[PDB]
Amino acid sequence: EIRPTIGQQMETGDQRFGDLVFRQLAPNVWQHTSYLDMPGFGAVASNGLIVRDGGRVLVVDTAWTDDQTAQILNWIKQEINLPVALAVVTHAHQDKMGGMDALHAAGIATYANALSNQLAPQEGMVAAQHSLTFAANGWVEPATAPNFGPLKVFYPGPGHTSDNITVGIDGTDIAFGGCLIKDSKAKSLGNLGDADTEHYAASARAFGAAFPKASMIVMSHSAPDSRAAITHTARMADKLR
Ligand SMILES: CCOC(=O)[C@]1(CS)N[C@H](C(=O)O)C(C)(C)S1
Ligand SMILES: [Zn+2]
Ligand SMILES: [Zn+2]
Repeated sequence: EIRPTIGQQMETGDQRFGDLVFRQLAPNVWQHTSYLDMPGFGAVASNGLIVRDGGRVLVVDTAWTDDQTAQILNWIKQEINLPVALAVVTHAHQDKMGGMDALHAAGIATYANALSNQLAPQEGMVAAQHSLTFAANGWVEPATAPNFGPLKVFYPGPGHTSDNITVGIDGTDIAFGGCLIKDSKAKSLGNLGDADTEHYAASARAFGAAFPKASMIVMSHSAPDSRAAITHTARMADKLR
């Protein structure tokens, strides 16, 4: 069993598939979890989402590597058996974009914040094929999110990184905060090296206000939590200013 140093442990209802873990959150929504070993530190988990929308599947975030991301696609083939229409990635760090080549090799259309695509080369990432842009209130410009179906993309402002984006799943109680939101038991906001400490708290609060009725908050490095994760994150970030 994989017992990560960062991220949730394995729980009943989880399915191991290769070195990845999959957990159903709702009839048409699953969380994907992949792991990276950090020397002297142990395993670090990263979570993303898989959404069944009619006759197609939509993915939020890659795994850490191409090989792990290919296994996401294999799991989808086995357990859902519908084509993957698109993937959205939520910022230009390895846990979210490290597997872009596996998606492109498979012919899957990929989307990221334009700024994420602009930063990807510097971050050692392969840029997505398409760029999302955002209104002043943070909501995606819909022409840049073609056929996103239930994925409702929101840019909350700079926080974890300047490019971080978030995704609500329409028709469910689920919203995905990515690496911006930490669970309510977190002791810190983690590594702040790329973070905007001035704007982080407001960005976290903006995420909460954008998806006011989501009751299950999914995040990159913790198990799903209640809305308290948002407020606790924002109050930790208040201390950075
Ligand atoms: C290059 C590996 O690092 C990463 O890709 C992340 C991106 S969020 N960095 C975080 C950090 O260093 O705190 C993390 C929680 C370990 S995962
Ligand atoms: Zn990150
Ligand atoms: Zn992360």
